[PDB]
Amino acid sequence: VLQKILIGLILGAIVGLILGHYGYADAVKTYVKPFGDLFVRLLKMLVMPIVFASLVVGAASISPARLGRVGVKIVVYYLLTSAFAVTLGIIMARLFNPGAGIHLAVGGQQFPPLVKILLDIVPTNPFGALANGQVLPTIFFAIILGIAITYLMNSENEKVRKSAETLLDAINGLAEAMYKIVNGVMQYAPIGVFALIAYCMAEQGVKVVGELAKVTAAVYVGLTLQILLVYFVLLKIYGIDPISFIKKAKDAMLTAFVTRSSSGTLPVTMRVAKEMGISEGIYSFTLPLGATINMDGTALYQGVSTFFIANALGSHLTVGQQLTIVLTAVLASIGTAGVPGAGAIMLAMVLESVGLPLTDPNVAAAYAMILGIDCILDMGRTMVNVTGDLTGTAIVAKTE
Amino acid sequence: VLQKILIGLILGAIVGLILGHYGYADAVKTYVKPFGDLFVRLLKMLVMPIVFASLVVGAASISPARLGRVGVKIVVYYLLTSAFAVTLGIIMARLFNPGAGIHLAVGGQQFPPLVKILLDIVPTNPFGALANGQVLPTIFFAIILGIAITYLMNSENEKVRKSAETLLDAINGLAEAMYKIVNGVMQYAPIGVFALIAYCMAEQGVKVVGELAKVTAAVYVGLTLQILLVYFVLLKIYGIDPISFIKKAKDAMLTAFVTRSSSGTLPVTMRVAKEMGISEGIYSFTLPLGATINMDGTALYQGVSTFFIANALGSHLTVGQQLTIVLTAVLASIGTAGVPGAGAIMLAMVLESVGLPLTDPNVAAAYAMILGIDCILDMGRTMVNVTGDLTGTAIVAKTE
Amino acid sequence: VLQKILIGLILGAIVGLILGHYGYADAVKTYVKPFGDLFVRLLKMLVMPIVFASLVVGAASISPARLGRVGVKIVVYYLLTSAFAVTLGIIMARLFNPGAGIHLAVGGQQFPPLVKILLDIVPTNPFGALANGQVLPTIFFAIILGIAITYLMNSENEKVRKSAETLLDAINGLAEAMYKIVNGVMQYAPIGVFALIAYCMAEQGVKVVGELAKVTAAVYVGLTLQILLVYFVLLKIYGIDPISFIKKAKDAMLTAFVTRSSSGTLPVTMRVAKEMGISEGIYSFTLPLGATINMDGTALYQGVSTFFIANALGSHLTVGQQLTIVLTAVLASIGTAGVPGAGAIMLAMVLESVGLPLTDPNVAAAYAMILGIDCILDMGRTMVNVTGDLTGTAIVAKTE
Ligand SMILES: N[C@@H](CC(=O)O)C(=O)O
Ligand SMILES: N[C@@H](CC(=O)O)C(=O)O
Ligand SMILES: N[C@@H](CC(=O)O)C(=O)O
Ligand code: NA
Ligand code: NA
Ligand code: NA
Ligand code: NA
Ligand code: NA
Ligand code: NA
Repeated sequence: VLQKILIGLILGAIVGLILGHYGYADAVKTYVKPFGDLFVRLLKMLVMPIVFASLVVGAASISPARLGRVGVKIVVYYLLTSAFAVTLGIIMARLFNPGAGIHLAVGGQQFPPLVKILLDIVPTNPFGALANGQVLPTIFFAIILGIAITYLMNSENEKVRKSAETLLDAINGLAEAMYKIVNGVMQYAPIGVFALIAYCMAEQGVKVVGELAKVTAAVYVGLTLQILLVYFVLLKIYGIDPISFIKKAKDAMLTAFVTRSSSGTLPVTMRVAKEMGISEGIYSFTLPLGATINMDGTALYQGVSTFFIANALGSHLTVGQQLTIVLTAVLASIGTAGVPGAGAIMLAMVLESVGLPLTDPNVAAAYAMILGIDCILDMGRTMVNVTGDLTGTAIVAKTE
Repeated sequence: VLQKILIGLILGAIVGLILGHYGYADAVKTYVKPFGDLFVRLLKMLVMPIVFASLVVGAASISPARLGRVGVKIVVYYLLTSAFAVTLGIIMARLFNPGAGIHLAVGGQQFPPLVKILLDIVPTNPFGALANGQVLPTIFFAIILGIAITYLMNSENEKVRKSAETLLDAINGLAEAMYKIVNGVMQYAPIGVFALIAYCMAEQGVKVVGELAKVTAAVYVGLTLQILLVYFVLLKIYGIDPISFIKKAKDAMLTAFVTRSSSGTLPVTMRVAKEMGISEGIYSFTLPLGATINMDGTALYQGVSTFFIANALGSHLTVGQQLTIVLTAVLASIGTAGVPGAGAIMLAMVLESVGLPLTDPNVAAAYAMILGIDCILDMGRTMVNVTGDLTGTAIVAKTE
Repeated sequence: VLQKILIGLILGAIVGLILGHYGYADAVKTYVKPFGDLFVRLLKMLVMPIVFASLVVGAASISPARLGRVGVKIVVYYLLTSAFAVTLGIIMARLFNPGAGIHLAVGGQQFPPLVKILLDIVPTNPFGALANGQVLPTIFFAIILGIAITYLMNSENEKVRKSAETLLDAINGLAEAMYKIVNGVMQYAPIGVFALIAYCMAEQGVKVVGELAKVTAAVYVGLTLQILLVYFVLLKIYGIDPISFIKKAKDAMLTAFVTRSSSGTLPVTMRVAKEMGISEGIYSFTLPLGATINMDGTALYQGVSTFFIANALGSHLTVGQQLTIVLTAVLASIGTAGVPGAGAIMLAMVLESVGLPLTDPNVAAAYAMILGIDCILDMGRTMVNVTGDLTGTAIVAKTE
């Protein structure tokens, strides 16, 4: 009966698109949107406990072989599927030509060392990192905690074996409880989906016209091809049924699509991975990493929009400019956060790499138009972002 | 032997009232007051762990019937006992006439959407909400966690039943430990009560004179009538012996009276509810909620002081304005936090409701005079605030 | 094979001292130093969980006798060994005369009630204190929690005994797991030691010359005499073989020396105390306390530098001023935090005690010179600070 999410999604996208066409976006923002916001509030509630607990228990696996190999593989999957998404976005923005009318405007006025990021992946107080919603530091600590718990259960002493067993059970009992709540809040998901889709359709409905229609088309048709030409093809190569994969991932896909936060849909994403029969050692490490590392819809978006500005500015991006886009957009997609709208902010990075700084007021003009339709683009962008998460999660799972 | 709190309270209110009448409030603030502050520090120490643990364990009950019915009942009790307390304060401030001398002054210069409060009751990181002292968000998460733990203990699998039992046991052992510390710090309570009663008596002793004596009298007599005509009567109606109820609640009453923080006296309040034989499913959820939601002494205070200001300005508050006072003071008593002094700040809200803004310097004169005696009033105010918590807690407990 | 820390330390101090003598301190700060920083990041990661868990489990001991006696003894040991370290620094700074050349400079421009510290040792939300890295408040709460758990295990009811045993096991399983991680990160310690020692050798290598060489010499020779004439002698008096004690504490000593943070080396310090056969009731409470309370190398440093400044200004510190130096530097060493550089900051306190404020630009000249060589001093300073922790920890352990 949970397929009523589509019922809540489809006709919900209509009632908002109607009211917004009569100056009722304020009525949606005052009555309808709070319900969909509450849905996101409930989803964010479960992220930190379900990620920490499942990954401590998920570290009940061969630490050198399993964790090391699933890591060094999924990072190569993530890097390859993101480098292919930005090239596909380039190809889309090359077949298409979103920037046609050179529209100048005035008053745009837009706008972290690597060692300072890597050294912060290792926390200095996991109680704070858990209390501050830092997923990568708590992934690191929970990996080390579960491995230490496993080493405790293999000693000759029974007291330390009994204590480690008592700790790991309570942590698993927490994880199981968090998954049951995921099912509970996913039962309310059709209402929250209906509300969040009435908004962003009553607000950013009529805006998408002209050259904005081309860039939205170029992204979405490239996003579907990313699902088909990459995920579907690579799933069949490793012998994973694509139709059944999508039939299960409908929940996490649409939840990411409507919420636009890959970190907010991670509880649903983790539960779907449990539903398809994936080892906890796999999805509890692969998915929270890919939530902030694997952004395929972002790199495609970023590769399309980076042509739209230059195409609307007359700038001719040579093959070298396209390759620097491919490289820089991958790096920007890694840094892009699992929160709604972040990809538009880090899109500046690839714009700077091609000698198109946001300082130029003419560049800031087109940038303001993209942020005016980001809500639409971000929905499908996050969906493919999480779809690639579950794809490589299942691929590396069935690789072991 | 713990009744020496009264011994520490009574003669402690004298030694401060004596020393304060000879310019020794600095000696109390430098030597005596730190002991009562440490008492509050120990009480605040236990609030977050004892509330989270006891309510997770308290969620080992029929979730639809028990929790739903105890909720929809205690919220109506809270709304009715607060709406009666503000009317009783109005009746007191009408029998009395605190504002007689129109005293003008110079240099007063005094001085959250509902959806932003309701949507904030649902946390987004329970690790942080526990680390930030947010009782309403941790109440919500602990309800859902215990229900999920109960649903885990009813599955056919033994592993998830063992893990859920392991988790719920450690949480209960934490709650039990917190209650034992409550008894330990309650043994030191007579000293902290003696110290906190030397202060506010050495500081705010002779201050209460004239119109200040009238408004303080009208408040306390309404608070006693609220205790007698409401709590005692409704206790007897539901077959609860009032005298034995007071014999149980003596600890939480004097602690709330002395501490003035309903959230700081909540550990003592929770222990008293256990001692009088209440199930955790009832009191462990009702009390922390009512600590911040149910404030009857606040609504009575606010209903009395809002008359004193208008009476000291000559403005005639019509019967319609008196009804808006009843409504707004209830809302302000709901929003008032369980920390000392919040009710005087939330009095501004009902003052705005009657067209008496704090911007007007004549309004700021009487407002600053009320804040100059708030300490004394706040003591009895918090006492009735927690008394109404324990009253309805026992009523709805014996209703099941 | 872990003795390769010395291999990483010794020749590591050379490769930095070489590269730093050719303008390659930036190459060390950009490539070498991040490795030693990561080592400190991993060490800080374990401090809060291993201290809370081990001390809750360590509270499984006779609370009045054991904890009370180990406390009232180790606080007297700490006060005596710190009062002797500052006198030894005075004797060193009197045998030596670091301040010889009165060097005036321009542009120095340098630069908490006791009740507010004591009352802050008692937390008001242990979830926050754990999430904020506050070791003294979590020490207090963990003492009270473990004692309450012990009182729970001695009741006639079996349910509360089972829950308390379930809680204490999971906490012990956490402590054991943290100790296993301490061994894991201590295996990486030789690399982090090699990186942190190449730094402050490439940075502060040639700097120590002249009066800087004299004050640094006076500090270290007093630190060694503090180790020999105090620790070694008092160990032998209480029947502890000094050579075997060093063979155990070699890890914590070199880690403290290299990290300069007594709180960052506390996990290694706690593990060494376990390896040398100390009950958790003693060391797990004594060590985290002494980490921030017992700093003998700090008081010696402060006693030496306070002479160097006055000697570089010509002011004659009388015997009475020398006694106030002893007292205030002990207080400054008590208040000094377990983070690198705090002792130089707390040196201002004893400088104010002798009428030598940092406001005087001539005082700020010598002060800036001491802060220009504080890094090396701090290395040996922290080493003796933690050495005195483990010394008295073992003494009071074998006293029970
Ligand atoms: N919505 C994306 C971020 C973005 O595309 O800006 C995510 O949460 O992963
Ligand atoms: N002292 C009250 C608040 C107030 O009266 O301002 C309470 O904590 O409930
Ligand atoms: N490094 C010392 C502080 C100092 O000497 O400044 C410590 O952490 O204990
Ligand atoms: Na993602
Ligand atoms: Na990303
Ligand atoms: Na309130
Ligand atoms: Na209350
Ligand atoms: Na100190
Ligand atoms: Na120390």
